[PDB]
Amino acid sequence: LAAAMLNLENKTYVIMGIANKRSIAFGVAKVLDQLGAKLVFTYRKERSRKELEKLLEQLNQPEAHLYQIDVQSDEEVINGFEQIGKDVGNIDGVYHSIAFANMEDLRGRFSETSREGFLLAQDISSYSLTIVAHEAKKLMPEGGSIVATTYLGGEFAVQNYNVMGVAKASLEANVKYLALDLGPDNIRVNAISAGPIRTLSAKGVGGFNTILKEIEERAPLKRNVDQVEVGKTAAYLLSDLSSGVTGENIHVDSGFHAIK
Amino acid sequence: NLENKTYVIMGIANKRSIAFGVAKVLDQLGAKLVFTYRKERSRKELEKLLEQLNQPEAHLYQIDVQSDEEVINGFEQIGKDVGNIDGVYHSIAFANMEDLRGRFSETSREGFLLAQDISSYSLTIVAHEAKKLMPEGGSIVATTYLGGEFAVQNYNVMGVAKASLEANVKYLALDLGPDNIRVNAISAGPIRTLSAKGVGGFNTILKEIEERAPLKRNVDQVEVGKTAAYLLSDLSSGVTGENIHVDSGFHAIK
Amino acid sequence: LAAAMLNLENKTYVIMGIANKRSIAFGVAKVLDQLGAKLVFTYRKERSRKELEKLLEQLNQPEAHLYQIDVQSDEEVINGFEQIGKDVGNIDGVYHSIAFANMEDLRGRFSETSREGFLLAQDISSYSLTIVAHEAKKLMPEGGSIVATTYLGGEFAVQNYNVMGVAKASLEANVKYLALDLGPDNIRVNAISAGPIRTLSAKGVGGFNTILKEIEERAPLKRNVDQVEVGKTAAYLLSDLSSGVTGENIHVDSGFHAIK
Amino acid sequence: LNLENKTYVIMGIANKRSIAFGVAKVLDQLGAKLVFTYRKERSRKELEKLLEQLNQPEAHLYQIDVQSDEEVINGFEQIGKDVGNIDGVYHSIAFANMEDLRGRFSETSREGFLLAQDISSYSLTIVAHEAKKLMPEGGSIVATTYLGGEFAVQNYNVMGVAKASLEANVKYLALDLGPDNIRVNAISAGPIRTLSAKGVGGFNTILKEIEERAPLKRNVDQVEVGKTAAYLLSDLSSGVTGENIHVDSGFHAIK
Ligand SMILES: NC(=O)c1ccc[n+]([C@@H]2O[C@H](COP(=O)([O-])OP(=O)(O)OC[C@H]3O[C@@H](n4cnc5c(N)ncnc54)[C@H](OP(=O)(O)O)[C@@H]3O)[C@@H](O)[C@H]2O)c1
Ligand SMILES: NC(=O)c1ccc[n+]([C@@H]2O[C@H](COP(=O)([O-])OP(=O)(O)OC[C@H]3O[C@@H](n4cnc5c(N)ncnc54)[C@H](OP(=O)(O)O)[C@@H]3O)[C@@H](O)[C@H]2O)c1
Ligand SMILES: NC(=O)c1ccc[n+]([C@@H]2O[C@H](COP(=O)([O-])OP(=O)(O)OC[C@H]3O[C@@H](n4cnc5c(N)ncnc54)[C@H](OP(=O)(O)O)[C@@H]3O)[C@@H](O)[C@H]2O)c1
Ligand SMILES: NC(=O)c1ccc[n+]([C@@H]2O[C@H](COP(=O)([O-])OP(=O)(O)OC[C@H]3O[C@@H](n4cnc5c(N)ncnc54)[C@H](OP(=O)(O)O)[C@@H]3O)[C@@H](O)[C@H]2O)c1
Ligand SMILES: Oc1cc(Cl)ccc1Oc1ccc(Cl)cc1Cl
Ligand SMILES: Oc1cc(Cl)ccc1Oc1ccc(Cl)cc1Cl
Ligand SMILES: Oc1cc(Cl)ccc1Oc1ccc(Cl)cc1Cl
Ligand SMILES: Oc1cc(Cl)ccc1Oc1ccc(Cl)cc1Cl
Repeated sequence: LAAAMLNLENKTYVIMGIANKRSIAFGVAKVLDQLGAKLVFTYRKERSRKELEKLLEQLNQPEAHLYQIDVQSDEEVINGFEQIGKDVGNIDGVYHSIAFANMEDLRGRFSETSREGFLLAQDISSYSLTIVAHEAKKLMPEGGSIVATTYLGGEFAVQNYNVMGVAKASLEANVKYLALDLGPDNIRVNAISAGPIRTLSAKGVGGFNTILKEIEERAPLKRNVDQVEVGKTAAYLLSDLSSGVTGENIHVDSGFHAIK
Repeated sequence: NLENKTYVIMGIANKRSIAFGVAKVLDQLGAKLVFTYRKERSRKELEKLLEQLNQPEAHLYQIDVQSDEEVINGFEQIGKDVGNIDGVYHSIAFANMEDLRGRFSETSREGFLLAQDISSYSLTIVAHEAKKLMPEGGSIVATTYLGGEFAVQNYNVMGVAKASLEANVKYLALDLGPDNIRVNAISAGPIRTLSAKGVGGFNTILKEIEERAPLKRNVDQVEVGKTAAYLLSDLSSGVTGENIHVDSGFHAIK
Repeated sequence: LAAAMLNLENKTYVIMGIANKRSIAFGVAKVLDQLGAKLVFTYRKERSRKELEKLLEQLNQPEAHLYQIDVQSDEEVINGFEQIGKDVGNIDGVYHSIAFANMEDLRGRFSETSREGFLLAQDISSYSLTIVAHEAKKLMPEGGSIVATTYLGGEFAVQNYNVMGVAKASLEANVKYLALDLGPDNIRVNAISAGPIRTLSAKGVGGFNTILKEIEERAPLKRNVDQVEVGKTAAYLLSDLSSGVTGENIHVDSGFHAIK
Repeated sequence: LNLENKTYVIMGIANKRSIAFGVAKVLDQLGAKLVFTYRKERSRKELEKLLEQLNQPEAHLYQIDVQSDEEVINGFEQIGKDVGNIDGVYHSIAFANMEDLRGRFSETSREGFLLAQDISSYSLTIVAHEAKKLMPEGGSIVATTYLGGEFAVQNYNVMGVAKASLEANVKYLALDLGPDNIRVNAISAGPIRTLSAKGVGGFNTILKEIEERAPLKRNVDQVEVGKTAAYLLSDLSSGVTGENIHVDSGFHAIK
């Protein structure tokens, strides 16, 4: 009004990991756009470029700056972020919403996990944050905010989660280490731990429907969450409201983290 | 982010009170505020301190959280005077000087229980009474410290009272989440306040944050009030039982 | 058969909180008794004095030394421990297995808890470690080890547990503060976080039967724990085998803590 | 109690001051038969001399580089064939490139990150798989971690992320393998002067901090870790699994 203490209006954020309209990264987009932020979107699959194009109705007026980045490729993220920088100039944060593991590994007994599948999960689900934070920083000379999305399975052993649990525990340590390293550069680093939400990747998690229902009967709030509730915490964490907050993990999960 | 909401802020002593940073932040965001204080002789710092933008009173009620009557009658009166409410900010704690000074194993039964009473149980009754004024739901926030999670040098009995308060929060959040009332804590980094004088070696704890916290700077009262505004508002829709550390990232290191 | 790594065998341990033979503290006594230790027992109630005398076979010779101590009274625990010292000389540790809350409270909606109810639970389940630790330390000139008994309800908001949940978060912080304080005195202080066991006190917990069957179905080891399992970890903590362990909380719970 | 008739595979001995050597000493004294594994020829030759000690052969020294599926599978089959089936594994293996640990976390190379995970974290997963084949009635697996897996500690970097991963590996393994009556647990050891420790920047300051700030006001040694390991490896820790015990003078529990 200005209740720009948010300060996020006419600042630019990069949102990585929109697949389709149920993507967590999409509820983030929706909430930042509404608050006046300029947005740059990166994707891996050509199908996700098409959904982005159709999705950007909504309020951003170019492009909304659609770049192709596979986090497995050092080259693609170095050169993707260099190009963002040349095309829109400097950046104020990044929302990271990228994970992957093989369906077979997740199914599927943990002690049987292959080396390639263990390491693939760490590659895409954890390390990607680290090169991404490194390349993005370059476009952030007076600081900024990076936010990654995690699951309670990085903190506790959860039934069908297997190798992804381990990849999230690793993501979560990566966040604190990036926070200590990038803090003197006025960069904040944080995670949202989201409750379960029906998305494209979610149907690769076994017993997914049973866990929805557990939150419903068991979480403090006796409901589950949606993408725009994550988006609203992303907005806090990306804004100046979270000024004093780094290395932290915010559960947007109806309070399930706090119970039994 | 907006006006139209009424929040009760408990625990302003003066201009450096954490609950004053909260006040300021909520006032700028357009909230109507209600203020509690402990003793009738300091009603007058307080009205004087409250310029600021609130237009009456701003609704000042005397509540010593040790009395069951005073919390009940107090909130009763608040609902009568201003109607019903959106949230509460809790920023009260106390322990005896001689307890915190003071080897922990030497603590007395009554000084132990006094810290528990004032720093912990008060969130319980206040949440019960405040709920009566929150028929669509709302948000309750309490202020805690790192010494509730970890044994910290001269914190002693308050350390145990804060871990009490932190478990207090989680349980209230379970009990009250069906009523649509969310309950969260903010673990604040060290801030120079009137009550800070009771914490031994305070210079050394601030210098430690500068040298060691990710941010390499101490936090302020308004920084707390900003995370409080997130917590109190709809911004934090799915969050309850949580403890947001507003402390330059110190909770996360070594 | 030296251990003698354990270093338990001609040593005196005060055991507080035996009601009958299914008391978690009785699991402790049978295990230290087996390991060669001298034992001192404290009771509150009369009913436990007759319970204790009969129960005290086993292979402990005198009384073995039974003191009435009600942890609500400063005098009882100062004089109690002062008597233990006159009668047996100095001591090597304390097993603390004492807690109480009004059943009306745990019943029970947490926000409705009375102030007397809440402070009662704190006094007995939490403050009691602090004077006991203080009074016993006067019999441990050379150092020593003190263990209290906790529950997952101290870390997570659990359905029928309420004010006791809050009293166990407090106890656990009490163990950490006492470790920091008493460490330079070479007194280690630690907690065991026990899973559910059918004891006389377990009556006070609504739906105990249900939290029994959940451990068995969900806990890594797919089974419940018994009192001698807690006992063995208590031997471990009381012994020199845990020589470098202080302020710690060990979960004897089949792995329940580590999941979901 | 606390005895013989048990057989433990101990992995990660380099020299007289390897943490796992402290574990070996403690177990050796408690009557166990010890099988040892090593990567470098250098370490085998340190093992042979260290074996004086009580163990009467070999003790059963096996070359196993946890980087090859093939060597951990073939090594454990051979351990099977040579000493029969087993009662537990003590795992003390970790690696990171020195450049990394120096060395600003945000600059970490992809390949340095995945190397830390491969050797420091995944190794427990396959070790557990192959070990389990020699433990038809159950047993106990212990891995060695460090507070830096829980908190961003100064020069620790890529190794802290690999221990965070390790620490989760233990919990998920515990859940998977607990029906099979196998317990899995970690010991979070305080800082101790070992071959690999001198790869950690400012170790010497991270030593003296424990002595001034830890409840106990001293650091620990390899044998204190071996006494906890002895607890975890034996039935004395019967109901305990997916747990992390800090043998660190209480450091984990303060400020
Ligand atoms: N939904 C839930 O309950 C659930 C529960 C808890 C925590 N989380 C966390 O939420 C985050 C986002 O997932 P979502 O549920 O919103 O699913 P989503 O719609 O399926 O999208 C996941 C995104 O990951 C991207 N991605 C995968 N590998 C990539 C690579 N190598 N390079 C670049 N992008 C890659 C995918 O890109 P392409 O489509 O272009 O391949 C996709 O856009 C995940 O990190 C998840 O781990 C979600
Ligand atoms: N300063 C910090 O470093 C610090 C940092 C970390 C987290 N925490 C937590 O933040 C909270 C607020 O403290 P502060 O530092 O902002 O100090 P503060 O300005 O001195 O405020 C403390 C408030 O507690 C009130 N209070 C004490 N006993 C009471 C009782 N029986 N009934 C009603 N009110 C009572 C005091 O009222 P009167 O003065 O009017 O009597 C005072 O207004 C406390 O909960 C504290 O434990 C504070
Ligand atoms: N049983 C379990 O499932 C269980 C499980 C997980 C964690 N925990 C924790 O385990 C601990 C041990 O209880 P338990 O289950 O073994 O039950 P128990 O056999 O009922 O023993 C409880 C002991 O508390 C004593 N006590 C209560 N108030 C006292 C006082 N004011 N002064 C002296 N002694 C007092 C009782 O003595 P009198 O009968 O003579 O009054 C009794 O000896 C409790 O602290 C509990 O909080 C318990
Ligand atoms: N010392 C400390 O204070 C420090 C303390 C905090 C926690 N921990 C944890 O302690 C554990 C044991 O280390 P330590 O300090 O005792 O070090 P150490 O004596 O240097 O032993 C490290 C061991 O790791 C083995 N290793 C490395 N890469 C391997 C590979 N690819 N395959 C098989 N073995 C491999 C080494 O074998 P080769 O020599 O044959 O190459 C060596 O025996 C580590 O996991 C560490 O992370 C130690
Ligand atoms: O589960 C996933 C699996 C993959 Cl391969 C990729 C993304 C995923 O996202 C999630 C979906 C549902 C829940 Cl409960 C947790 C997470 Cl991390
Ligand atoms: O310390 C206090 C002591 C009392 Cl008797 C009352 C309030 C207090 O408030 C604080 C001030 C500074 C820090 Cl570091 C932590 C806290 Cl809980
Ligand atoms: O629950 C209790 C309640 C009271 Cl009034 C006294 C002792 C208790 O002891 C217990 C018994 C069972 C479980 Cl599951 C947990 C605990 Cl702490
Ligand atoms: O530091 C290490 C570095 C490497 Cl590459 C391998 C093993 C190590 O072992 C340690 C030694 C000291 C401390 Cl404090 C922590 C750890 Cl994990």
